[PDB]
Amino acid sequence: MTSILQIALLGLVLVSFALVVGVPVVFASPNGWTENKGVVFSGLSVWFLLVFAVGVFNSFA
Amino acid sequence: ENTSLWARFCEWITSTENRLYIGWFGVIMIPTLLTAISVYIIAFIAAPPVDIDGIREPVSGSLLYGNNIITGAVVPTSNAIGLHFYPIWEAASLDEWLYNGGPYQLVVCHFFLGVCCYMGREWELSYRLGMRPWIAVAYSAPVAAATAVFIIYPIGQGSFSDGMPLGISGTFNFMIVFQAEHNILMHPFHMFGVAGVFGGSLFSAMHGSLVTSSLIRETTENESANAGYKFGQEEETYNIVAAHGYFGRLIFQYASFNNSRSLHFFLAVWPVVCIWLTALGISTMAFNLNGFNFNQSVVDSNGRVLNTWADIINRANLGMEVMHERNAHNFPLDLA
Amino acid sequence: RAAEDPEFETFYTKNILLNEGIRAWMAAQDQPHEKLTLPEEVLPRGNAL
Amino acid sequence: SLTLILQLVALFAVVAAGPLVVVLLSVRGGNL
Amino acid sequence: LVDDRMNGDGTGLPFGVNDGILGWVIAGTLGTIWAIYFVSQKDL
Amino acid sequence: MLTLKIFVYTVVTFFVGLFIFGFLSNDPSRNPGKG
Amino acid sequence: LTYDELQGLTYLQVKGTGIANTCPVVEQGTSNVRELKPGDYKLEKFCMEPTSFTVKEEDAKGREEFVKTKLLTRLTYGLDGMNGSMKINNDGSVEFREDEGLDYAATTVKLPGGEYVPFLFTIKEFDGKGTLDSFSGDFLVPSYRGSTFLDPKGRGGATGYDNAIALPAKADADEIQRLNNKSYTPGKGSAVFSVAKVDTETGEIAGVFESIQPSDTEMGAHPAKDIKITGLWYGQLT
Amino acid sequence: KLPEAYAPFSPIVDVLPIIPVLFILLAFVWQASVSFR
Amino acid sequence: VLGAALLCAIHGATVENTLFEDGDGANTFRAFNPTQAEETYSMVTANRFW
Amino acid sequence: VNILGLTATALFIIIPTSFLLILYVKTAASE
Amino acid sequence: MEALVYTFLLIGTLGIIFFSIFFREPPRIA
Amino acid sequence: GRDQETTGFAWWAGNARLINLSGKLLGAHVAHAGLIVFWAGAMNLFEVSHFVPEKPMYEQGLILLPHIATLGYGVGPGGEVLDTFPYFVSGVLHLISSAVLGFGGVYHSLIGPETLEESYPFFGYVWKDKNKMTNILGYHLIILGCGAWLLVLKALYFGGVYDTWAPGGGDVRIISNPTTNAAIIFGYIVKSPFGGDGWIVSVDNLEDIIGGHIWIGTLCILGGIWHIYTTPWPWARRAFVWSGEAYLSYSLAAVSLMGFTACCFAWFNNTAYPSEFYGPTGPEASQAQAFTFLVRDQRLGANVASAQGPTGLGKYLMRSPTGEIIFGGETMRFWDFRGPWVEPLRGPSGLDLVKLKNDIQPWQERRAAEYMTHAPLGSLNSVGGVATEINAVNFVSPRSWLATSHFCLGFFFFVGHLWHAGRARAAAAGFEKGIDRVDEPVLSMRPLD
Ligand code: CLA
Ligand code: CLA
Ligand code: CLA
Ligand code: CLA
Ligand code: CLA
Ligand SMILES: CCCCCCCCCCCCCCCCCC(=O)OC[C@H](CO)OC(=O)CCCCCCCCCCCCCCCCC
Ligand SMILES: CC1=C(/C=C/C(C)=C/C=C/C(C)=C/C=C/C=C(C)/C=C/C=C(C)/C=C/C2=C(C)CCCC2(C)C)C(C)(C)CCC1
Ligand SMILES: CC1=C(/C=C/C(C)=C/C=CC(/C)=C/C=C/C=C(C)/C=C/C=C(C)/C=C/C2=C(C)CCCC2(C)C)C(C)(C)CCC1
Ligand SMILES: [Cl-]
Ligand SMILES: [Cl-]
Ligand SMILES: [Fe+2]
Ligand code: NA
Repeated sequence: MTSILQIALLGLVLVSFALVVGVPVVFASPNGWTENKGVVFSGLSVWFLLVFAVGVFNSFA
Repeated sequence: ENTSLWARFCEWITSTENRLYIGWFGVIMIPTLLTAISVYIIAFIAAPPVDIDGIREPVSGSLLYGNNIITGAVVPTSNAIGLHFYPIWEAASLDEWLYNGGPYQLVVCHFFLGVCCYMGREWELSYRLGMRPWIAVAYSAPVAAATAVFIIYPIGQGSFSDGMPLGISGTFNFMIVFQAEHNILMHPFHMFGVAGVFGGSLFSAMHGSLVTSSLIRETTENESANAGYKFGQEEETYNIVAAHGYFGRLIFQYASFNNSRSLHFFLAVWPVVCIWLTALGISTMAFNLNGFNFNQSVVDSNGRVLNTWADIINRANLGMEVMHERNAHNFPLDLA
Repeated sequence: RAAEDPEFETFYTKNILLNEGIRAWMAAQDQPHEKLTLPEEVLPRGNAL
Repeated sequence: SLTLILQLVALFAVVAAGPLVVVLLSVRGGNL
Repeated sequence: LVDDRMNGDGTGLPFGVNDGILGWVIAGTLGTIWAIYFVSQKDL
Repeated sequence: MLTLKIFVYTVVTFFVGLFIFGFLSNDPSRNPGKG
Repeated sequence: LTYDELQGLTYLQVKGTGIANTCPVVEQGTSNVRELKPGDYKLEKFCMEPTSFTVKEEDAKGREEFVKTKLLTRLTYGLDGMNGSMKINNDGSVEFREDEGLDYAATTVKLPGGEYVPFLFTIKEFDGKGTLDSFSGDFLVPSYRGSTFLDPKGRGGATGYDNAIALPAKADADEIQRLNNKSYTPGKGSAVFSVAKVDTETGEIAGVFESIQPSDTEMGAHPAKDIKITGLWYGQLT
Repeated sequence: KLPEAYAPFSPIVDVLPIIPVLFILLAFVWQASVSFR
Repeated sequence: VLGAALLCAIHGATVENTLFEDGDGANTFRAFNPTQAEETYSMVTANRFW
Repeated sequence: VNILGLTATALFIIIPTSFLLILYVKTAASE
Repeated sequence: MEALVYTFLLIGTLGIIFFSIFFREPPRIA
Repeated sequence: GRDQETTGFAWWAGNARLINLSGKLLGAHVAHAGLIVFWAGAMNLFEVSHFVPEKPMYEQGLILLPHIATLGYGVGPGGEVLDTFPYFVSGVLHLISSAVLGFGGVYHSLIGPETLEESYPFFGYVWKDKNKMTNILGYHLIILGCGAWLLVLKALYFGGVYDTWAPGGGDVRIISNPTTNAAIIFGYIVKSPFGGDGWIVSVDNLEDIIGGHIWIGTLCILGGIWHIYTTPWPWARRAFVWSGEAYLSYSLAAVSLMGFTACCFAWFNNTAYPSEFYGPTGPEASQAQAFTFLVRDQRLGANVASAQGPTGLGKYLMRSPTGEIIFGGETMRFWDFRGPWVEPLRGPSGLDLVKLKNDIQPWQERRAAEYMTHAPLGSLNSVGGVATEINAVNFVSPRSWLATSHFCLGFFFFVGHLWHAGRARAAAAGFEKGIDRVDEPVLSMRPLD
């Protein structure tokens, strides 16, 4: 159960690294924000999903 | 409409036509500074011996008690008082007010208020003259140092008896005791400060020599070169681009200040920021953060300590330390 | 005056004592050619500390 | 040490990531 | 006691006021300066 | 000795009130410039 | 202020007021004094607060007198919490013995003219013989400075140079009492204690006291001065 | 020490304090990249 | 040395707080062009102030 | 050195001040 | 006796400062 | 962004370019708050990773874990740490919150609206709309009042706060009946800052602390409502400057004041900064050394009431200038220290001799010895002891570090207030760029200066 916690937290680590390297790039890209709306929405959504998943799994681990 | 009494007083105070500007910061600066000046002069002339250490032995400090100008010093407040506010009215009489160090704490409080309002008055006159306002900021560095040595160090150490005594040999005493206790020499902030006065002197000599080396010929050999300048002229009185060329081929063509405003900004900012850093160094060492400690850093393969230059500095520090307060210690650790 | 009056100290006399402390505690390790193997009972100090 | 290696890879990954953003914005069009 | 003191060190008195005459004169001086500042208004 | 404290309190209060109401008396309008 | 409500006050209520330097004042009990029961007693918390400090001077026309001074130190003049034991007799004869406690308190005063008079106001080793209306005796007065004290030029008995090293040629002859010989000789005092307003219900006594004792002899540099201390006192029996 | 679940994440804990200093340095990097206009 | 550091700081501050306009821009360093025959700061204003 | 120092200080006050006063009065005479 | 001379020298410097402030050569502004 | 040509502001003053750009200004602020929350969380996680439980927290270089433990998290009686999990929770919550705040700041700085008034007039403001600016100020006072009442609630109903004055050596306590007396609360405010009084540093019980927090929370909420429902009066308009730089300078002066007072709190106070977490105060260490050597020289068969020092003033006990019994030596300068291991030994006359003789306690003597060996004197290499010591103790007190850094920040922020007060005044006046060169005010005045 701690193994699931570590897997989800490592996934959050990579997802946050991707958000750090991508969100300013997407935002300041010339007319790239409009066609990267789906990618940014999915990235922030999976980031929040991982955050609340790690939060729940901290109770079971 | 200018009829009312407050109007007359107010326009007199804010008047730029006075020989010395008074202003609203001046209505505080003038009385506090005359109070501190009067008490400092009377105390330097004839202050009775002041018990600095709290151990029932006073230090004389005044000329009428056999001191010359180098030795004479307004001795700090007693160690028994600590940071307690000790006005004249709090003491039983003027005489024991004097013996416990009242004149010092009075003069230091008034000097604090005087330099703070001197800074405010500098800003105020620049505002009334259409000037730019940051001469107060440049003056904040000697004010910072004055606060650091007269109030901030006593707050950090717990008594005004650790403040700088108002005198010459007393100042030297403050420096020696301070290095003994905190190792100011090996403190990076004091290194920046020393670099600040050395640089202030260096760039002062540099600026003065480059301007004097480029003054345009206007007078004869038998007249002062200063007579080539008249007050209020609009012409440039020296060859700025020629001085730039000289400086560039002397040190670095490209790393030379090609802007006079850049040169004067460096002139203003370098000693000011360095005196800020050394004033904050004194403040840091008020709260006992101290300088670099490299005592017995270097050791051999056996673990045997090799003395170093910092270790000779430390031996000098022990010499300084075992002499400050020769009779005031009852305990081995100097936590006071 | 300080010699003839055992109660008269100034910051000047304090500096003189500090200087003597510096000399005696610094000499042995600063001037090694003098081989100053001074015993610790003759080194001048204050109280406690 | 494994812990030391992870500390250095995290340090290099973070230190590279900032100028990586700036370089990617410098080569991917602009508006920087 | 061998002498008389105001013995107001410590104790945290409001504005260091040990007799109320000090508070009354602080109040009076600020009040009269505010009074002259107020009667000399509607100016400039 | 209390008398000296009363007089000094009057002095300090008077000068501090002078400072306060002097800055309250439309000081940012005493610029020499336009506006 | 009695011993009762003083202990009713906390440390924060007494700090900075000077109540702690003032001996308890008794309003209950009788000033009849003689109504204390005789016997062997063991006093605790012997307290003495001076109300005057005067010094014998030499008037230049030839008079000898005590003239009032100004206290240089703050409220550091009383002695509190001293133990002991005494014997009181039915015929009125008392002896007084004090052993422990804060039985000394350094105090500095100015004679007119701005001369400093330090002294060690002590009552230690007091053995007063007499009656209950007044009993007098002698007490030990230590020097002032310990042997480990360092003067302005170093020096001193235990720790010090014993010679003016500040000039490498003059270290003998006339300055014997400055460097060559140091004196820490303890002095002897004379005190007269009177008893008034005795409370025999709770076993406490009070009154006034008198004392003549030497001032700081320091190292032999100047002749000592003689201090006449007057004040009140307080003591609890058993 | 971190809880027993998060013990292997201590190395990436150890580098996180210096990140604001990296942020001010990154502001200077960006200004150098836009040629300090 | 102390008076020279004072002179350095006080001269720089005085020159930059008595600057003439030559502006149309909140940065003053670009109001200086070193091939000109006119002063940049008011020696009169500085003299009156000090 | 109690009276020799006094005459040394006295001459150091007088001679350069007198020289400077010569020169300044000479200048201020000629406008 | 030395203190007289020190006080003389100090208030002499103070008098020099007073005269240099309030009795200076005015700036001619021509 | 903008450049020198379009704004007149060089790169080294680039944030001034966004003085009048409300959306970008908001983005800069939100990203900055993300940095503050980020540092709080990241350093909290660093500390709990580098925390060691068999040592007290002042020996490991910790500045945030003491702050959390004063609220009553993970510590019990004696200040001993029982759980690092609440500290872990605070760290991770802050780090996630900083991710959200950093996204908000980056968004509003990069692709957010440039100016907010054309599309979002509620958040739209200009620096001269005093009504809108006082509305913003009022919203923030309600926010800060809710923060103060949040602390009040934590002390009253959510586990209480750590009380170092609790009997036994400090314990977490539910505060009941905080002081609501205005005289007691504002007597701290109008108190002198000198010795024995110390302004508001001398607050010594959580009763006063929580009562002042009730008071300040209610004033903040009331003043927030007042600022939302008012506008500054004409005297305030005639006295103040109404530029964004002026509001910045006012904030700079106030937070410089806060930094200086925070330095003095960390250095002197021991009830909001308990010594069990932060290490002893400056006075605490010296009084501790005197107290320890007093009890050792009682154990070695000697009377401490007697036995005057080398100056004859007392080796162990002496008289303060106000008459009470205090510890002898140079620590007499710290005679106004008040701590949990001296008050049970202090009577009306200061230190009581019979209580010092008989009513000693083992916890007090070990606390005093540990405070003696861990005094706030160290080097900036973290070399404990005075500057003459050996590289053998790796220790500098958190009180030293906090007071040091926050005095430095308070001073530099006072200097920034100077700079900005001057620049705001000269900008409202019109000569922030220099003299007119044709309408110079100095040439229009009389001669002789
Ligand atoms: C607390 C620090 C801080 C903050 C919040 C800001 C914020 C801002 N600055 Mg500024 N600046 C700073 C420090 C800071 N600055 C310093 C120290 C300097 C001196 C070197 C400057 C000099 C400066 C200048 C000269 C200018 C600004 C400008 C700006 C604004 C717009 C920047 C822009 O869009 O251009 C584009 C920038 C980029 C494309 C870089 C993108 C990199 C991003 C923002 C970094 C964040 C990535 C992060 C790791 C990912 C997190 C996302 C998610 C995972 C949480 C903006 C609001 C400009 C302005 O005024 O606007 C009109 C401008 O002209 N700044
Ligand atoms: C100002 C608040 C503050 C305070 C009081 C502390 C206090 C402390 N920190 Mg911390 N820290 C802070 C902020 C603060 N920190 C910030 C903002 C960061 C992010 C970078 C960190 C990151 C950090 C880490 C990673 C660690 C600490 C650690 C520590 C502890 C030991 C400090 C030490 O010995 O280092 C040395 C002292 C210095 C380096 C002082 C430097 C002097 C100044 C700041 C630089 C010189 C300025 C220069 C002269 C002027 C140039 C001007 C211009 C040109 C730029 C100590 C209790 C250590 C610890 O014990 O962990 C538990 C540790 O590992 N801190
Ligand atoms: C930090 C939050 C904050 C801020 C930034 C402001 C800002 C402002 N308030 Mg305000 N206020 C606040 C909190 C705040 N207030 C709270 C919490 C309350 C509820 C009690 C009020 C109640 C209030 C009223 C009733 C009024 C203002 C007014 C004002 C405006 C002018 C005030 C002034 O002239 O300056 C400074 C003020 C002075 C120099 C004179 C005040 C007298 C002293 C300083 C008050 C403190 C007393 C204390 C003994 C002084 C020493 C304290 C010191 C030792 C620490 C100004 C914009 C005025 C206004 O314009 O109305 C819109 C006004 O009428 N406020
Ligand atoms: C390098 C930048 C830097 C860094 C790293 C720090 C770091 C720190 N500062 Mg600091 N500061 C700085 C710059 C910095 N500062 C500057 C530039 C200034 C202006 C000069 C200040 C002025 C300042 C002050 C005045 C103070 C600090 C303080 C602190 C310390 C605690 C921070 C805190 O908790 O604040 C406060 C946190 C908030 C305001 C956010 C709100 C938090 C909420 C309201 C808490 C409520 C929780 C509640 C109690 C729990 C109940 C939950 C539920 C059950 C109800 C911390 C180590 C404090 C300190 O310890 O003094 C020494 C302090 O008082 N700083
Ligand atoms: C909340 C506080 C605050 C805020 C919002 C501002 C905001 C602003 N300031 Mg300002 N300032 C402040 C505080 C503040 N300042 C302080 C405390 C000082 C110190 C005296 C200054 C001194 C200052 C100056 C001299 C100037 C500004 C300027 C400006 C404007 C442009 C800033 C910019 O882009 O510079 C760019 C950012 C940088 C160049 C990065 C600075 C790098 C610093 C020096 C490194 C410091 C880090 C170091 C570790 C600190 C350690 C110190 C010590 C504690 C150890 C802007 C509106 C400019 C202006 O007036 O424009 C109108 C300008 O000329 N400020
Ligand atoms: C130690 C004891 C004294 C401590 C004082 C602490 C309590 C008072 C602190 C809060 C004062 C409120 C400040 C708001 C007005 C200041 C700005 C102004 O300039 O406001 C300007 C504004 C312009 O109309 O005025 C107005 O709004 C009028 C509002 C102010 C009204 C002041 C009246 C106070 C009573 C004093 C008057 C006695 C007057 C004459 C005394 C005669 C003695 C012989
Ligand atoms: C505008 C601008 C800028 C910028 C700024 C800023 C400030 C930004 C930011 C931002 C931010 C502020 C961000 C943040 C973030 C965060 C994140 C990204 C996170 C996270 C997470 C994680 C992943 C974690 C994990 C963990 C846990 C949970 C626990 C254990 C440990 C660990 C670590 C594992 C600059 C200056 C450059 C320049 C100018 C422009
Ligand atoms: C929580 C707490 C508490 C409480 C506190 C409080 C309650 C506080 C407050 C306070 C207050 C209540 C304050 C106030 C203030 C004010 C100020 C600080 C001010 C100011 C300003 C200025 C400086 C001004 C200036 C000017 C003038 C003079 C006039 C007008 C205009 C001008 C601007 C020019 C206690 C300590 C108890 C305890 C602990 C904790
Ligand atoms: Cl010394
Ligand atoms: Cl000591
Ligand atoms: Fe020049
Ligand atoms: Na000693």
